[PDB]
Amino acid sequence: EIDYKDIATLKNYITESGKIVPSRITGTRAKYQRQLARAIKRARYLSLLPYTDR
Amino acid sequence: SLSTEATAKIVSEFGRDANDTGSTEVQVALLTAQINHLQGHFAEHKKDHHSRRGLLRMVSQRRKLLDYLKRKDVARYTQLIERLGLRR
Amino acid sequence: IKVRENEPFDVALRRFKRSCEKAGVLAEVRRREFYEKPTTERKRAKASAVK
Amino acid sequence: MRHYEIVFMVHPDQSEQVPGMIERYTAAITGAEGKIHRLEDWGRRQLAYPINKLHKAHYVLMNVEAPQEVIDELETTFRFNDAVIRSMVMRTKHAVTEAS
Amino acid sequence: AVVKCKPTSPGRRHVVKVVNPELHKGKPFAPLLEKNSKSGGRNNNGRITTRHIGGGHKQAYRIVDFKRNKDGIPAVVERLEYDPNRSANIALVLYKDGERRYILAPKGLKAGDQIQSGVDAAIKPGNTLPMRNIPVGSTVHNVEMKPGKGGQLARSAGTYVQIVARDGAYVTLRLRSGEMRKVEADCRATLGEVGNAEHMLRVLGKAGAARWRGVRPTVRGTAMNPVDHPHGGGEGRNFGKHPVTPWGVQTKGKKTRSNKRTDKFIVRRRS
RNA sequence: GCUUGAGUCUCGUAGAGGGGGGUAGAAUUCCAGGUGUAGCGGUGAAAUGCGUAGAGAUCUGGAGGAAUACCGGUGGCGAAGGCGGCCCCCUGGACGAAGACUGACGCUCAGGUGCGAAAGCGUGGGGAGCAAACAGGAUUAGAUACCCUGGUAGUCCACGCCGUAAACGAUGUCGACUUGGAGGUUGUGCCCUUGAGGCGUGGCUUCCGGAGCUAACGCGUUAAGUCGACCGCCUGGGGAGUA
RNA sequence: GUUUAUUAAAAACACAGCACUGUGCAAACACGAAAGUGGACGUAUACGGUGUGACGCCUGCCCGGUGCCGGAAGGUUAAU
Ligand SMILES: [Mg+2]
Ligand SMILES: [Mg+2]
Ligand SMILES: [Mg+2]
Ligand SMILES: [Mg+2]
Ligand SMILES: [Mg+2]
Ligand SMILES: [Mg+2]
Ligand SMILES: [Mg+2]
Ligand SMILES: [Mg+2]
Ligand SMILES: [Mg+2]
Ligand SMILES: [Mg+2]
Ligand SMILES: [Mg+2]
Ligand SMILES: [Mg+2]
Ligand SMILES: [Mg+2]
Ligand SMILES: [Mg+2]
Ligand SMILES: [Mg+2]
Ligand SMILES: [Mg+2]
Ligand SMILES: [Mg+2]
Ligand SMILES: [Mg+2]
Ligand SMILES: [Mg+2]
Ligand SMILES: [Mg+2]
Ligand SMILES: [Mg+2]
Ligand SMILES: [Mg+2]
Repeated sequence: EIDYKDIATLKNYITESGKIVPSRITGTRAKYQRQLARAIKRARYLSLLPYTDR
Repeated sequence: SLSTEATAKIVSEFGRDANDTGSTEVQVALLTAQINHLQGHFAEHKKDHHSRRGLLRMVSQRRKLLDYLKRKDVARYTQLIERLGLRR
Repeated sequence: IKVRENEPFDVALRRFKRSCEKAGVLAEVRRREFYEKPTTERKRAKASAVK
Repeated sequence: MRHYEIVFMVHPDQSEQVPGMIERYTAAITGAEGKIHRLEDWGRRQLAYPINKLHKAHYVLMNVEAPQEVIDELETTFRFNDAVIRSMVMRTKHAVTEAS
Repeated sequence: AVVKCKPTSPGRRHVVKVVNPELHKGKPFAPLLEKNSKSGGRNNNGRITTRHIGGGHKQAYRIVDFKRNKDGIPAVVERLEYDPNRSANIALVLYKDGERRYILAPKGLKAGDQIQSGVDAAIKPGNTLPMRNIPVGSTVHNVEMKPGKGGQLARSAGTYVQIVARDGAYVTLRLRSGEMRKVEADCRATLGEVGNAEHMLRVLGKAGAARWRGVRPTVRGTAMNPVDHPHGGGEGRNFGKHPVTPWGVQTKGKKTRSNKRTDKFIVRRRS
């Protein structure tokens, strides 16, 4: 569901600078936000998403 | 915690019949098994006070029940403390 | 961070940098000594926001 | 039983040596009681950031089910192999397929 | 294990002993012993050189293997025993072909574990292989200055050397002194750090403890007469001069490295 | 004797709960090299300080220490202190569904035992930034201060000691009863189930407020309201938490 | 514990401990015109020199002088 390989959708919760979008803006739930951020960090470590566009 | 298989084994060993989980004897057996299992975990590390707190919780309960039993059936009590090897 | 403006840019007017946070992160980070401060910077204005 | 999900990367140059790694690791996993539910490789693909100025590392994903001992020796195999770069081990995941 | 002696009598109050219950009580392996022939600090002319040496215990000698040239023949450690010729303990190793030798003892050697030497070998501590096939950033026991010569560096208790760079035909090493040195990549070195790291924690205590280790008293120069030391002289504890060695060379400074042949490999000096 | 207090068993859930090990990105500092040249830096304004023995700025390579930028919240966990990168091993507690089992096994607790921020002490390591003491430059009538330039202990690690904080919700623990409204977080049941929906039932948590209480401020189902069990503490200010 | 054999046994020397400093191994250093030897069949948890002298609490300010360490600027400067 929230696996770290699902790049083709996990782009929407990342800004142009690699920033994570808060739930206040996204509209997502709290538990889902937590697991989504954790999966984003995991994919970022495994080199699927960039830490920064720099 | 303890494994389901070990818990069922101890329950069937110490309780009278099936589903006899509330008996003081099975309570004592489960607490003793957990304490013995955690002995090695606390031999290693020995810096985990948060878990040692739960260990002390277990120890206090066993003692409280062992007393209830000794106040009911000294017989049962003695046999139990002999089986599990305690109450020095 | 980067500007990719269309071929007509006039005198190179910065329209996308201005819409972006510009100095959002810059101003957020240029401050110092974030140890004893945050415990007391907390909402309570949100509370005053009421009819 | 506690299943594991192994993901690892390889040097882009050693593209032809990945199948040997996969077929050798699958033997070690399945030796005692292992059983792979999801084996796949993405192969070459551009990286997000340059790991020591490298690109197009091979991504290999596996869903194994084996005890801590075999998986520990398998994990240190990565730490000591120079052809691999990164590694990750994740929980059960309930054996989902594809998800690419 | 470090143990503090109780203050029964003057001489035991400040004695700190190191206890190693996993050493061998019996006698050493006789076929690997030799004569030691204490010298007392005298050279072939009979003149005292390197003062403050004399006396001690009989101190037989053990033949320790430093070359470590046994390729493809695994060995198992039988036991650890005390060696009086060095600060580190030694391990007796038996090979599968029926030969016994002495080696230095890494930290986690214990007993009854396989040891592989030379050529390809596991990266586990204890094995020996050339640095051409050792990962960068790993601790090793005793490094050979030249290939096939024998480990010389970091051979003392609890000492180790870590590799910093391998690019080229040489390898950069950070020695315990805190200096960078280049060594040929073909030189061998065993993995880990030699054990007995509790060595400093001893305190000896009484003067006899140092006496029966072969160390004689040291007399301060200021306590002498001007005829036998640049210091000394004057009535009432006067010094009034720059410290020097008994032969007139300045101490507390005045670097004395005068080798122009080995400066090639000294990447950075001690700090 | 009994099962409603207390407890055990089965299936699940959330969480920076705790201990050990590993690894990743950004940035500061430092070292080597390349281009380059008169300033850099700092203040209210300056100076000290660094630089023509080539600084600052900029690019390449390398070393090492420390903390994990948003996510992040009228969020969560923990008895308290307190706990935020990611991954693995060991491990404690809490909550929900019914079902079964024991049968008062309970509450509180002087003495006693354990845990306990920061600073501090002992031994051995490590030491990039920050920074008591200390040095210099400023301001001032004076400035051993606020400001500026450096900078040691310390801050970090392992094992021991210290046992103190506005250690605060300035509110001891346990149990029962007493109108509501608006939120957050985490479970669960029924249904035209069309939906990011209707109707219920638990745990924790934020705000506003009724009766009541209170010297007042205010508290108000998480009481400072009505009661019960036990413990701790107070008797004008200073002297003094001192001899 | 040691000391002025034969007028001085001590508060003098040594001492365990502490600190600074040199030393990467053909180590520093010492004896030796040299070969060579000790250091050491040791390898920075090692060795040499210097000061202080168990242990407890501590060890403040000054780099102007002398010494030592570092410094592709500049001035002066031998042999050739
Ligand atoms: Mg001495
Ligand atoms: Mg005299
Ligand atoms: Mg003289
Ligand atoms: Mg005098
Ligand atoms: Mg004088
Ligand atoms: Mg339980
Ligand atoms: Mg008390
Ligand atoms: Mg502290
Ligand atoms: Mg300390
Ligand atoms: Mg320290
Ligand atoms: Mg300052
Ligand atoms: Mg108090
Ligand atoms: Mg607090
Ligand atoms: Mg508070
Ligand atoms: Mg109070
Ligand atoms: Mg109110
Ligand atoms: Mg007092
Ligand atoms: Mg005497
Ligand atoms: Mg005499
Ligand atoms: Mg010689
Ligand atoms: Mg003296
Ligand atoms: Mg004195």
